[PDB]
Formats: sequence, C-alpha cells, structure tokens
Amino acid sequence: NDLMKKKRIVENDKSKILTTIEDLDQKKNQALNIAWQKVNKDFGSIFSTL
Repeated sequence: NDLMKKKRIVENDKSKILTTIEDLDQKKNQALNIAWQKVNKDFGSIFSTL
C-alpha cells in the first residue's frame, strides 16, 4: 500500500512537474521570440535612422 501510494505520488508529481517543464519551455520560447523581434525591429529602425 505504501508502494502504490508512492507510485501514485511519483506518477502525479512526475506528470505535473514535467508538464510544467515543457510549458515553461515554450513560455521561454515565445518570450524569446517577442523580445528578439522587438529588438530586431528597434535595431533596424535605429540603424536606418543612423
């Protein structure tokens, strides 16, 4: 019973923690994309003005 309680704990925490890992991985990806595109358009405007 302790083994199955542990295994339930392992599958539950593994599921929520790994899904948090990929979810914040894509969150990091879209934050990088919006920051990169903002810096790209700003640097392009800066260089075209200079």
